Amino acid sequence: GIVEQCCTSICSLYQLENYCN
Amino acid sequence: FVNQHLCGSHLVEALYLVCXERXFFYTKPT
Repeated sequence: GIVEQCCTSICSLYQLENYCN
Repeated sequence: FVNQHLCGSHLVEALYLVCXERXFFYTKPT
């Protein structure tokens, strides 16, 4: 998922913003 | 922001902030 994108790559609050619900 | 690798509750502490009302859900166990 995003763990490899937020823990390894850069986690922009804009990209993770789509993780809301 | 162009560099802020975050993991554990830290990576979500950002998600928990982006939302702060909807209650996002880290898909780690996916």
